[PDB]
This record gives sequence, C-alpha cells and structure tokens, in this order.
Amino acid sequence: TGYDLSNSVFSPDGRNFQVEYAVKAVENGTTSIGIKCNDGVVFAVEKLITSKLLVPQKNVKIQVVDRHIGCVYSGLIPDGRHLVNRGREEAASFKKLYKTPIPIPAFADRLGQYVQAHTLYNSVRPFGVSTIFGGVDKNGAHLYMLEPSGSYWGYKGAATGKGRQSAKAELEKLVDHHPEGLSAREAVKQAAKIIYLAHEDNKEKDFELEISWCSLSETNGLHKFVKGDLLQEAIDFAQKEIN
Amino acid sequence: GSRRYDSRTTIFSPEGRLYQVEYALESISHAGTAIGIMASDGIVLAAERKVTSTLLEQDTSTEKLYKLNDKIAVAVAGLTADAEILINTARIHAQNYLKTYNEDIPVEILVRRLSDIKQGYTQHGGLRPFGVSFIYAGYDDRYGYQLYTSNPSGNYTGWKAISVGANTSAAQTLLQMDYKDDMKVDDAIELALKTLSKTTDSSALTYDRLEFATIRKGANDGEVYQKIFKPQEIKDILVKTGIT
Amino acid sequence: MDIILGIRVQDSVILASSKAVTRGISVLKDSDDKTRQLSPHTLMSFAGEAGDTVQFAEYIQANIQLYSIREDYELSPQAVSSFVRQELAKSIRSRRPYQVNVLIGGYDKKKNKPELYQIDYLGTKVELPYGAHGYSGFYTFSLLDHHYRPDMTTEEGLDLLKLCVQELEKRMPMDFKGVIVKIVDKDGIRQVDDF
Amino acid sequence: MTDRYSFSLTTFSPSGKLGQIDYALTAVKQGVTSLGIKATNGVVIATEKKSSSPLAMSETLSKVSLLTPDIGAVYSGMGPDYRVLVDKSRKVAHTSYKRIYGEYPPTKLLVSEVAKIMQEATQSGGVRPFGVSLLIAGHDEFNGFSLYQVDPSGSYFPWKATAIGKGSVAAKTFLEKRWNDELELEDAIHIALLTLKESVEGEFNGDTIELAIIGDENPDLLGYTGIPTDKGPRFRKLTSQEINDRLEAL
Amino acid sequence: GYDRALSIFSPDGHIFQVEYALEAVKRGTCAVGVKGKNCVVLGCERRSTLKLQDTRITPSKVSKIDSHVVLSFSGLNADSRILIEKARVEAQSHRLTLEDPVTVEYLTRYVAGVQQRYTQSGGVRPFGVSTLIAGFDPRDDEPKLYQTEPSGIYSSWSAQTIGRNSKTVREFLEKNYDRKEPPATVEECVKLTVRSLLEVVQTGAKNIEITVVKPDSDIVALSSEEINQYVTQIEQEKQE
Amino acid sequence: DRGVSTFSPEGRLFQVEYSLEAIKLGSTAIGIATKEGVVLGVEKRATSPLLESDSIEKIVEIDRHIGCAMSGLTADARSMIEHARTAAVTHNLYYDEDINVESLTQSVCDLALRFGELMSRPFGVALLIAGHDADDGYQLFHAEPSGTFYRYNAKAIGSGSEGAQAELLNEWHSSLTLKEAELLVLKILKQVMEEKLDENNAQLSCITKQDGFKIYDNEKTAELIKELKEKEAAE
Amino acid sequence: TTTLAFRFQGGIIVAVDSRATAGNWVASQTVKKVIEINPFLLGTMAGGTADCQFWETWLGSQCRLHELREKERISVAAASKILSNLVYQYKGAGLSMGTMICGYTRKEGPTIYYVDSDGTRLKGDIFCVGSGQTFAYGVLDSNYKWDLSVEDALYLGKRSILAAAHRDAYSGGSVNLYHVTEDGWIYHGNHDVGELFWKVKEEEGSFNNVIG
Amino acid sequence: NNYDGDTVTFSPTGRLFQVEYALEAIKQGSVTVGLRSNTHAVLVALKRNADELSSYQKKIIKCDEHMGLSLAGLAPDARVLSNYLRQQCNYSSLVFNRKLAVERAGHLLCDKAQKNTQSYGGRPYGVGLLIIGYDKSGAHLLEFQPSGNVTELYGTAIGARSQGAKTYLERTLDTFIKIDGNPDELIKAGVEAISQSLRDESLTVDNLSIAIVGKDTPFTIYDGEAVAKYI
Ligand SMILES: *[C@@](C)(CO)[C@](*)(O)[C@H](CC(C)C)NC(=O)[C@H](Cc1ccccc1)NC(=O)[C@H](CC(C)C)NC(=O)[C@H](CCc1ccccc1)NC(=O)CN1CCOCC1
Ligand SMILES: [Mg+2]
Repeated sequence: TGYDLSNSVFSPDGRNFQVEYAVKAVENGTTSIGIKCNDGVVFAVEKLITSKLLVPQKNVKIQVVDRHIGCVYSGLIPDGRHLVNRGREEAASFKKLYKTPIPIPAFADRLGQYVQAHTLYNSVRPFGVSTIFGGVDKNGAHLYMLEPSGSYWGYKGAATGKGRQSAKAELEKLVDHHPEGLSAREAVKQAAKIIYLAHEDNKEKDFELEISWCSLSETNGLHKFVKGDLLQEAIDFAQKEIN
Repeated sequence: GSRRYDSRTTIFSPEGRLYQVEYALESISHAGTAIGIMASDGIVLAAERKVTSTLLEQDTSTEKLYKLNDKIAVAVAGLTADAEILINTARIHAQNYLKTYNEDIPVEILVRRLSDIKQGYTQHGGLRPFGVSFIYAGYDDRYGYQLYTSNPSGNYTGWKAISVGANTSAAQTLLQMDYKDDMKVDDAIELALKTLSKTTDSSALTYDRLEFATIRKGANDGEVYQKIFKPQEIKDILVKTGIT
Repeated sequence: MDIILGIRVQDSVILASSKAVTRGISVLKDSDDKTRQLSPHTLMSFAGEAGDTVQFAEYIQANIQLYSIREDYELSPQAVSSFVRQELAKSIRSRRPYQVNVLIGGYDKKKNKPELYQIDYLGTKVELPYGAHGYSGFYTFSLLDHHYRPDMTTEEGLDLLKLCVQELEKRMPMDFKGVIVKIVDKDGIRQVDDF
Repeated sequence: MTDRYSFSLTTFSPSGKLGQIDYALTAVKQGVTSLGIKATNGVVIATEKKSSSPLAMSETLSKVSLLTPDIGAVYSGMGPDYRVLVDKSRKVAHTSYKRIYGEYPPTKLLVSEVAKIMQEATQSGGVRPFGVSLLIAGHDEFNGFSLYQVDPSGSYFPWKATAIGKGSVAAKTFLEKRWNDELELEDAIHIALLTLKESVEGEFNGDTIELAIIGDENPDLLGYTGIPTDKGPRFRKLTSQEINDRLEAL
Repeated sequence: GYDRALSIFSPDGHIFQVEYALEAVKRGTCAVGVKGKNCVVLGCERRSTLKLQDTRITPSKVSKIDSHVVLSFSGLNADSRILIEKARVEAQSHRLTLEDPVTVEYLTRYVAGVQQRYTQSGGVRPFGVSTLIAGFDPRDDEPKLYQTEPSGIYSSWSAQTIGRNSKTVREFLEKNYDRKEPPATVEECVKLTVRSLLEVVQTGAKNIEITVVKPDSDIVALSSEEINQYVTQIEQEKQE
Repeated sequence: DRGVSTFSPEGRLFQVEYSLEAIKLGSTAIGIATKEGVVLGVEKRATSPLLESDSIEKIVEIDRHIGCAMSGLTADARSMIEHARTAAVTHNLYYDEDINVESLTQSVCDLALRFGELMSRPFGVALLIAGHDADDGYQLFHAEPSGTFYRYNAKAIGSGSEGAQAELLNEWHSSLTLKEAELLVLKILKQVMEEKLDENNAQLSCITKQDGFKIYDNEKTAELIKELKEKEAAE
Repeated sequence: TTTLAFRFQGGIIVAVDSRATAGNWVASQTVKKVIEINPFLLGTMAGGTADCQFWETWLGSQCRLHELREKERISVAAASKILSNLVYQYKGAGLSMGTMICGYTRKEGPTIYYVDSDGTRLKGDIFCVGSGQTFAYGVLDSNYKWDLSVEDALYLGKRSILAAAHRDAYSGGSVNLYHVTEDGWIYHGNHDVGELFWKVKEEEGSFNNVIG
Repeated sequence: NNYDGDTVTFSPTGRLFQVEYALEAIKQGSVTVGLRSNTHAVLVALKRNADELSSYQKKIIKCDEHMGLSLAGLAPDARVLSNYLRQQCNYSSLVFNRKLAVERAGHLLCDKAQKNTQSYGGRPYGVGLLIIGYDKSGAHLLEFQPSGNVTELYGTAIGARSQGAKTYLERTLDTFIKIDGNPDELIKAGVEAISQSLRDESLTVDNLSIAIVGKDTPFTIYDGEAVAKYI
C-alpha cells in the first residue's frame, strides 16, 4: 500500500485518499448552512465561544466576494480564506474583461477548477474546507456547495461541518413543507433555528450566531450581514423553538 | 512531494564510489568488444557487432564505428542511442573549434570536452549517466596518431592498444602479449582480428559480425585518410590473414 | 591612438605604433605603448575608440594566455588571428560594438615563417606583406609598393620603416610623438629603444 | 506546484540493466504482431488491426501512418505512445530538415531523429520511456529502398525483413526461409500475407489487415500536374479490396 | 532545475556526503608535497596495473594553474579537471583586474571556496578530491604549500601527503622533516619526496612522477631516468 | 528520507538541531567583555605537527570596530564573514558612519535560516562577534545557525564550552580590567584544551575604542602566558 | 574645474581648485575636489560633480573591502582599474568624469593614474584635468623639474592652479594642496584666491596684465 | 507517524502534523500576556535568558506608531512576520495615507502563514504572536497562531504556563476592561496577570517587558529601570 501518503495518487479502487482525508478535517469543523429562498439566499454559521475573553461580534467568519456573492465554510479556516481570496481575483478579472458582475454558476466553476487543480499534483495539498456560497445574478438566485475534491452542485439547501446530518434533516423538512418557496425574512429565521438545532452536536462550549443574506427585494441584490434588531429577532425565534 | 521517488543518481556510497557510474560500467561489460591498436604509420579500429541476424542489412549499417571529422573516429561500447547523442555533440564541438581557429581540433581537446560532459552527469542534475565507453582514434600535427578511451565517470586515458566492452580482461592480456612499438598497420590489423577471434563469445568470427576501420597516412603525401571497411573488404582481409 | 604599421620581411615581423594620446586640445601622454603580447611569439598592436582599445586588447590577451596554460602549447599566429577576427565579427552586431582596429604580427614556429594579419573593427581579416590602419595607409602603402621586397632582412625592414615614419612626420597634420617599434621573430618579441 | 520531477525515472540497477527500458520492451512483446519486408523494387509493411469492439470503426484507427510522401511507419506496443511519436516525427521532418533543405529527409536520418526523441524519454527528468517499437520503411534517391526498426531505448537497425510484437519469433523464422535478394515487390506482398496469417487468429481479410507499400511513384495521387520533377508519393496504403484480390491467389 | 539537498546534517552532526567524498580521496593514488628552503616539490604515485599506456598523451597528475603555481590532487580524476579549469580561469581573471598574478594563498582560498560551495548547494554532490597547491607569490622567494579538501577547509603545510596510504607517508615525513632546517637544496627536497613515496609505491620505475617548482615561474617535470637515479641511490644507502 | 525544513514533534527544526551537534565538535572559542574592551581567544587545534599553525585563521576582522571568532565547520564561515564585511562597508557607504554591532549581527543571522528546498543546509558553525559603538559601548554577541543571537558579558563555544562557561560564571564581574580579561581567557582555554596551551596553538585578540580590532602576535601572547603561570604559583 | 597632480623626487603633489558651475552660474566656491580614500590614496574630481563624488566614495568602499579580504592595502594600479572598469560598463550612458588616482605603495612607489568616463586609463608622471587644464599645463610644464624641493613643488602646484583660476572662467574659489609621501598623504591647507592672487602678485612680481 | 514528513500531507483523521509540531514550539516559549481596555492596549512579556552572563531575549516588536506585537516560539520567524507587517502598515500609509487597521493586519498574517502549509518544500512558521494596536475603531488585541488562525480578544496569553494568566484575565474581565484613561492601572493588571504564570522565579528589573498603545499614546516599549515602578 502507501497509496494514501501522496496526493493525486490513485488507489486500486480508483480513489484519491488524500482528498478523503481532507474531508475528515471538514467534518471536524463547526456547522455552516445555506438556504435558497424566493429571490435570494441566506447563509448562517456556528461560532464556538472558546472563552469569555473573545470579543463578541468581532471574529467575523462569513465573507463577501465582489458585491453580490457570499461565502461561508467549515474546516480549516485559513484554507477557506485562501479560496475566497482566489474567488475575489477570479471575480475581478471577469468584471474587468466582460463588464458585468460574475454570474454565480460561472463563479462556481472558477472555484471548482481551482480546488480540482489541487488534486492533480503531489506538490500541493487538497483544500481542507467545504464551501457553501451563492448569490443573485441576472438569472436569479443560486446556492452552491463545493468540496475538497472540486465537486460542486447547485442546492435548494446545503449544510456541512460537525452537525451536517442534523442540519440536512432540518433542511429537507423545509423543502418538503414549502414547495412554492420560502421568503428571505423567513429563511433568516429558519437559518437561526437550524444552527441552534445543529449546536446539539457541539454543546460543551456555548456559541455565537452569525447570519448573512442576498435578496433581490430585501437587500437589492447585494450581500449584507444581519445585525441589530433583525438579528435579535432571529435569535429569539430560535430560542423559542428549542424549548 | 516527489522526494519519495528520487533515486539520487549523483551520490557517493559509504565506500566513496558513485553507484550509477559503477552500474553503467557493468552494463558496458555486456556490449560487443571493441579494440583499438595504434601503430607507427596508422591506427586500427576493430569491433564486434552484437549477435547478428541473417536478415540484417550489413552493408548499409553502422553500430560500432562513427566518424567525428576527417581526422578522428570513435569505436562505441554500450547503448547506441546514448552514444549518438554524444557523437553529435562531439561533431559540433569539432566544427566550433575549426570555425574559431581555422584549424582542425586537436584530438585530446575533443576527448576532454566529451569527457567533461559525462562528468557533469555524475556530479549534478540528478539524471542517469550515459551508458557508453568510447575508443577515440585520431591524428593531429602535435602528437600524431593517438588512442584514447572515456567511460561514464568522465575519466579518460591514452593508450597504445586498448579494448572496451565484453571480455576486456582477456583481450587486454592478449594485446599486452603480442604488441610491440615498431609495429606496422598491416600487422596491427592482424593482431586486432586475432584478438577478437579468441575472445569472441561466438562459434567463429565471420565478415558479417564485424566492423573495421583504419586511419593511415596511406594517402598521397603527408595527409591522412579514413577507411571504413566495406563488407567485401572485411571478407577479403579475413581470408588474407587465414581466419576463414 | 592613430598610427599603427606592420611589415613582414624574410625572417621577422616589425610593428610600429605611435606614442601620443590626445584628448581635446591636449596631448596627455607622449610615451604610450599601443600593443599587448598575446603569446611569446605573437604581438598585437591596436588603434581606435578610447577605452575600447585597451579593454579589447587585454581581453584577447587574457583568453590567449588562458589557452596556453590549459593546453601547455602556443597557438599559431593564424589561429590567434582567426580567434580575434571572430570576436570582432561578433562585436559588430552587438548593442555597443568594439571600435578597435588591430594588427597581429607573429612567428609560426612550426612553419618557420613570419606572419602579419590586418583586422579592422568589422572583423575583416587579410594576411599581408605590409599593413596599416587609419589614414597611415594613404601614405605608406604606395611607398612600400615601391621599396618593399619579399627577401629583405630585419635591418632592411627597419630602414624601410624609418622611410614611412619620415613621410608621415612630413605630411600628416597631427603630431603623433614618434613611434615604439617592436620585432617578432624565432627568438620571440623585443623592443627597439632608439628610434 | 510545478514539475518537481527534474530527476531521472530510468536508472541503472546493480546488474547493469535499465529497468524501465526492459519493461517497455516487455510491453512491446505483449503488442500485436507487425512486420516489414524489403524487395528489390519496393518495401512492404503490414500489421493486424486488432479491434477493441465490433461497434468500433477500425478504419478511423490507422496503425500504418504516412510520415513523408516516401516514408511510412507501423508499430507494436502501446497505441497512444505511437500516435504522439508520429505527430512529433512528422513535425521534426519539417523543422529540422525540409525547412532547411527544401526537400524531405532520407529514411535513415528521419529514423535517427525519431530515435533521438525516444532516447531522451529514457534519460530526461520525470518521464518514462515510450512503450513501442517502430518499423519504418522508406525510399530516397541516393540510398534507394530501406527498412528500419526503432526500439524504446532509441536504438535502430536496418533490416532486409523483420517482425516485431506477439509472434515475432516464429514470423522471423518464416521470413528467413522465404527471403531472397531477387524478390520483386509483388512476391514480397505475397510473403507478407503468408507470414501474417500465422500470427492472426480470427478473421483474415482486407478489413482486419492493414498493409502499405513503398514502391513506384504515384502521379495519380499527387493532386496536381505541371511540374515534371514532382512525380508523386512512393508511399501507398493498400485498400481493403486490393488485399482481398491477393488473398484468392494465395 | 534539480534542487535536492544531497549534502545534509545527520543526527550526530556529520555531513555524510562530505565524509564519503573523503573516502574517494582515500582511494585515489598517493600525492605528496614537500617544501624546501628555496623550492617546493610535488610527488605523485601512478598505479602499475595499467601497461600498454601511452604516457606522451595521458593526462599528467600535476597541472599548471599559472606559470608560477601548480596543483596536484588525490581522488576522482574527472572531478579534478573541473577544479583545475576554474582555478586557471580565476588566475587569468586576477591578472586582468588586479594587474598582478595570484598569490598561492589566494588561489588556494578560491579553490577551497568552490569546494565548500558544492557542500551546501542544492542538486550537487561534493568534489571527491583533495588538492595540494604549491608555488611562489609574485616577486617573492618564500616557498608556499597549501592543502584543500572536499569540506572546503584549507591550510598551509611544511610538508603534506594525501591519497591512499597517506597516513604511512605522513608518519615518515613527521619524523624525517625538521622545521628548524628544511631541505636546503633542490636535490635534498626531491630525495626526501622520493624517499617518502618509496615507503608506499612498489617499484621506482614508471610509477613515480616528480615536479619541481622554483621562484620566478621556474617549473620543470623530471623524466624517467632522472627519477630512476634517485631510486637507485636511495636503495644502495638503505642496504646498511 | 525527509524534508530539510521539517519540524520534530517537540517543535524544533531537525537540521538546525543537528548543526548544533557539529558545533560541539569544533575547537573552543572564548569571549569576555569589559568596560576597557572585548577580548576574543580561540584554540587553533592543528591536526598534525607538520601543519603550519599560523595559517589557521579562526579569528577574523569584519571592520575596524568589529571582530569575529568561529567554531565548528569553519569552511562554512567564509561566506558569513564575506556577507558581514559587505554589510559593514555598505552601511558606511550609505550612511557615512560605523554600523552598530547589534545591527551587524542581526544581518549575519538573517542568512542563517535561508536554507531549504537559498542554500541546501544550515551553517555548521557558530560565531562570537565582538565590537564597540558609541551608543551601546563594548559588546559581545553569540550568533547561532538557528538565526538567534544573544548578547553576553562572557561566552564560550565549542567542545569545552559547558565547562568553560561554568568557569566564566564565577570569574566575571563588572569591574574587570582588560589585562585581567586577557589572562582569564588564557586560563580558561588552558583548562579545556587537550594539548598543552602555548603561543602556537592558541590565539588572542581584542577590540578597543581607541585602537580598534587587533589580533595579537605570538610574541605578545607568549608573555601573557608567562605572566599567567607566575600569578597562579604566587598563592 | 582645474585639477593637477605630478610626480617628483619627494613624492606626489596634488592641487585642485574649489569652484562648481552650472552654466555661467557660479554655484559654489568651497567644493572639496580631492577625495580621501585612505591614509595613502587620493582621488581628484573633474566633470560631473555627482558622478565623481558618488563613484569615488564608492571606490573607497571597494578598496576597504580589498584590504579586509586580502589583509593588505590595495595597489594604486588595482584601485584605478576598479574605477576604470566600472565606468567602462557605463560607456555611452553619459557619465562625465576626469579623475586621477594618486598614492604610494611599497611595490609601486609614487604612482598617478588618469581615469576618465570613456574608459581611458593611463599611468604617468604629470596630468592636468579639467576645463582649465591647458592653463595649468602652461605654467607647470615650463617650470617642472624632477629635482624640485618639497617646498618648491608645493608652490608650483599652487601657482599652476592660480594661473588657471585666473584665466579660466570656470575655475576659481580656493586652492587645496596635498603632498603624498612614502608615509601617506599630508594636507597643506586651503588657500583663498581672493587673498592669494594679490599676495603672489606683490611678492612674485607676476600678473602684470592686471591693474595693480 | 507516516503523515508528518511534510506539511503537504494530511493524516487519516484529517490532521496536519507539521502544523501541530510548529504549534508545539510556541508552548516551549516564554510566557507573554496581552490585554486591553477601551482607551489603551497593553502587552506584558516575560523575557528569557541563556544564563546569568547572557542578555534577556527581547519579546516585543514595534510595527508602526499605532501597532506592534509580542512573540513566543521561534524568534527569527517573528522577525520575518513582523517585517512583513512593517511593510504592509507602510504600504497603507504611503499609497492610501491610511493607518492600517489592526483587523486587516491579522487577515494579512493569516494568509501569509497559510501558503506555507499547502505547498511542498516549505514549512509552517514556528511562532505565535499577540498583536496590539489603536486604530479608527479604538483599541485592539489579536492572537496569531502559525496554523493561520487569527483571533480578536479582550485579553489573552501564550507560551509556557499561559493557562494561569489566561484564567486570571477571564476572572478579571469586568474590572480591567473599564480601566479607561489610566495607563499605570492597566499595566498593574497585566503585571498581576503574568504573575499567575510564574514558578520559582519572580519579576525582576531586567526580566520584565511591558508595551502600551492607546488614544494619546504611541506604541512604546518599557525595559530596565522604567519597569521598576511595577514590581
Ligand atoms: C569645473 C569647476 C567646471 O567644469 C569642474 O569640471 C567641476 C567639477 C567639480 C565640481 C567636481 N564641474 C562642475 O562644476 C560641473 C560641470 C558640469 C555641469 C553639468 C553637467 C556636467 C558637468 N557642474 C556640476 O556638476 C553642477 C554642480 C552643482 C550645480 C553644484 N551640477 C549640475 O549642473 C546639476 C547636475 C547636472 C546633471 C548631470 C547629469 C544629469 C542631470 C543633471 N544640474 C543642475 O543643478 C541644474 N541647474 C541648476 C541651476 O538651475 C538650473 C538647473
Ligand atoms: Mg577664472
């Protein structure tokens, strides 16, 4: 054997074990979710409060790309930042040449190809993050989820991290119960509930909630963070559901 | 990374030997024997082709003996493909010298540069060495007739008579026995053939399994001629010395 | 720089070179030796653009000396001249070409013959019985055409050379402060101190 | 990133073998049989078209390839390796010869260039040897007709007649009995078809056999008229029908 | 480019590639340097398993770096050519810029630096060569003898030997060489050098090479008969 | 094998730790700092009696106000010294002033970790860098292949370092004269050296504000050796 | 500029003026045109100020590195060739320099090298460099003998600069003197032409062209 | 075990062992503390010597007039990272006439450290950093780890026995956060915090190292007799 010691080496199964090992790092990370809605998307993430000494609200994990795309990830946080930095460069050059802001499926492939490239050689390590991202373009709203292998698909709902199975189950209920669609303001509230429900899989340390959203009507197609009254309203909605 | 698969071709053993050079010499010891003998009035180059097939085209063939310029030739022992890389480099090097100085390149200078190339592959670059040993036969107006040999290590030495390839130990003993300094070309021709005939792994030495070449001053007045022997000419010289 | 001459006779090559170094309206030096020994039996005189001349001469000198040490052997005058020509021939199509003209006088020990080569800055080589660079030729060539014979001695050659310098000193506009004369033969290179 | 494999993947073993070259030759042994015979007035090269599936169109896969108008090539071993070698071989014939001399290279020199490419895959960093042996037939004014074999090591030898691949040992013996120096081109095609029948197992017809000749100039295949000196390609690929005609009087 | 770090430290603090290069030097033919009151002599062993040699054309063991400095070596022959070439080029480069030939110390320092560079450069192995560099500084009559080795260290020696069985000949020199009174003449210096090689060589025939360097670019190599006379004289005094 | 820039499980770079073992095999070097100057001394350690000891150069000038002693694979120090001298002279060219001893040492130490897969391995030599400047006065620095440097009142490096360092701990005070320091280096060198200490196998040097960096003669050191022996017998 | 340096029985005299000009504007009257490279080496400056100042101080750094590396003071020949090889690399780029590298070493003795920005390098006994070089030559040549005393040699160097300072519009200010012996260089003062001209006129009786 | 040969290799549980070994170098390093109020931000650092004859290794480095850090682990790696910060702060000033935000300073360090953990040949940085600074959004304290993870905090500590000071600051949180407009008291709290990490050794005059930055205070460092006030 020894097929798992080097990246880009096929095993006798036809598998790249190094990429599968990177997935383990993602499974170890905190929970993050994405919810596709009527005219946009909503993102939410779990921030573990390691200590009282952490400044609340000041360790921001969700990242914006361009002015219309949001990205959140689970696993190795630095690897996620590297991927967003590339995402920003890809979006910049697209807008430079083609004038229009990068469409979400176009953006999805730019990341996909870049992550896939890091499975082709033994001189690089695969990415240790699953990235949930999306936004609003000319064709409407799109939500995507990208994995260490470079694999990505479009999603109605997406989840990754330590509480992915709990979150996936909760997402599947929303899709079934709302076939016509979910509203942006509803999706924010639901996102809070699902993070609080997914926190049961990480309940030693208490946590801080962080939400963002892109919506054609609510945010005018741009990515914004949910703060203040709208955030506290979403927290209260979630607190009421766990009890 | 790729460290895992690196053979490290250019390192020393604990005994202070270069593994790859030693193994390349082991490769060469299985190649057809080539002999060079230097006489007072010329040089002989004799070489045994590697186990021939009856359907091999013999007359339009070149395996062992190569021309470097009008005054220098080489006998090869090892990988032919490797030898041709080095031969074309040597051919070019000769022309660079002629272009620069308007004089044919001195034999040793050509030999040194070709040997320096081989040396480089043993010290840096991480590539395998060339699996080739040469016998250089040539003439220039400083030292006259000269025989050299070079091997994968990049080390070269001069000789009166020398063999490379298979059975060099037995061949060198026979040459050391019958060689003398006042020898003529025609005598050296006979020694070269007689030596191959006894050291060969074949049943009997025939015209079709040999390559032969002389470098005489047997042209007209003070000039050197290279003769690469044709098949029929090897057949005749083999009868003339009574081997067949 | 300015005046460099060369005469090949029966058994030697004689090179004469002006001593003046002028810059603007001032003769800065009147004892300049415009030559370098390339090997024991090869001498090169030079003339041309300031700086380039000595830089080129010394660069050739270094290369020929390097060859001698490497091979423990002296290159023939013909071989040295070809090397020099090729270097100038490369130079002319460089970003900044060497603007140097040279004469190479040597004694070939294998042939036992003296040899004189004239090479301009373009890399134009010719073997000659007598040679010159610059405006010097316009006076000396016609003079040598008349008085030169191929079987002359070294003493006859020096007298022939005195005739050239006298003509130059009479008809040339500039004061070149006389010449340093050197002889190349079977015994090597030596300088005539009283000219 | 970047190619960190700057070191040789083929190296000498203690016994003096070059392992990867030996293993490449082993791949050639597994390959389908191909042969070549030299006549007085021409050269024939042939091989079996091993079909990967009966749904596959074996006409689209050419094992015998034109390199120049007077030079052709066939192989045994790995097909993909052969295909890229043909591309490189065609290009080198132009870049390193025709664009210099205004004419096509002679057989021996084109062969020499291909050998060089295969030798470099034996010594350069981060590559394996080519897994093919080539047979190259061709004609040129000053050497006449000629046939060459090129191995994974980069070695090449001229041949009166030879075979490579699966059943080469038997096929070479068959050719020794039949080959003489007075063979006309048609006689050589006949012997080629006989020799190939021994190694082929399934169907033996113009659709499963691929055969090309180097013979007389073909003015009808030139594509233009007006220049007397240009008389056409000596390389011709025999059609499926032309093979079946010769299989009746077999 | 090939980048691999071949020369690296081991747990005990040794660089094995540098140490294995010293083993290559130990395999090489013996070389000895002895400096007298007004000269330096370089002696070299030549192995006699090679008959039918052509000594006219075969590379000599002692090489001229300039007209006033010489270099002998022990170890891999092919490696020595690369060092000699570089040294010869630097010698001419020094004359060109400083307008003065190299000192023996400077030339040694350069060669030693080249050797050192190959012990901490990626993709290369160390030189399997130790050198003895001898000569006289320009306009100086004090003899100079320096040694270098694969690691890069260099030092001056009153007398030194390198190569196979060098520990035997070093033992000889250590009791036979007086610092207070070095060999006063050329004959004395050559004899002590030949004596020291005769402890190791075999026959004093075509096995010993001797090169004598004197001040002001005066270097000459002895012939067979000239050396054989020293061999004949030493043996007759020995039978006592 | 394994990467050149690999961390051990304890959090140390393998190659740096292995180069430190090479330095322990090196010959001893001692440095002491006083208000009157800084003294640098080394064990020459000739491998054979035929070797001319005066050619062993283990103490070295960097500038007029900065000197340097070495221990370990001394061949590796040549390019470090070459860099140090260039750094010192270059600073004088750019700023028309002497360069601070600390800034010189920092510049040399920047070379240290420039290895990996830059050079192929760390340096196998440690340096003692002594000097004076107007701001911080007389200074002694110990520069390692880890890229770290400490200032020292006194410091020993090499094979007899841990024994010599323990002796320096007792003997050093803030009022030591230059003469007292010279003797102290000789005393401690004689203790840890294998062969008997004399003017030929040991070498002294100092740096003072007034006269700058000086390597002592074999005659001057010989007298300080005689003065040292007499003082130890006098009680 | 006017700068000179000559060789004689007692070593080397070096004399320069102190004027700097930008066209017809007199920019400075107090410019140091002698660069002290070490206790035994001097460098004179003529041409572009920045070019000369920059590269001659740089030359000093290269000489310091030579004596650190070689444990020996650099020769005048080697020092001059460092500068001449440097400017040759910039040949055509537009550097403007006429310099003189003066110094004494054991192997050479007193030595003067002329080095300019088109790459000329000449050893010699007497050189005058600058816009007023011809004026200095006139006085210096006509009064030069090898056997001059140190006192007389200092005066002749001073008097030659004064001659040029007077006639050449782009020379003046003050005279800076230097004597170079086996022991090193010695500075022999700054001499303002304001006072020096009248002092020399009165005492020597020369400069009769001028209204007294 | 078999997966710690280089940084490019993941373990079967998804760990990067070379990154974890670099983290171990920080734990061996001397303790250093960081804390802040609303007006000021303070660094306290215990310096370490080789012996009584040596100097004490300097732990604190200035990056700009408004920013700097303390170190724990490989000092040369801190010198490389600090020098990078010095350039980034300086780029922001020259090009945008803008003081670099402490938060961006962290994002830049994170991305620089990360690249060394995903390529063959390189190695992770072997040092942890506490970055303090005062910018347009008041005082800030950051914790850098060579895994790439940067975290903003009210207070923290890194190095050997850092858990003691980290617990104390967790208790004292409510008190020291409101020490506004009083530098000496915020230092006193930081000195008392680092004291909870001491064993057998106490804070002496050439042992302690304090650094402060705030509203009307540039980033300055105190050593020697200037810290005698706080013992
Ligand atoms: C005698 C005194 C005169 O020839 C000497 O030769 C001295 C040499 C001494 C000073 C070392 N030479 C000069 O004084 C020299 C003459 C010169 C001028 C310009 C180019 C080459 C040679 N003068 C200078 O170098 C002056 C000295 C300054 C003014 C104190 N400098 C300039 O002229 C400068 C820089 C010239 C320059 C060179 C290359 C590229 C760009 C510029 N030019 C200015 O200051 C421009 N000028 C100032 C007045 O306002 C209008 C703009
Ligand atoms: Mg005036």
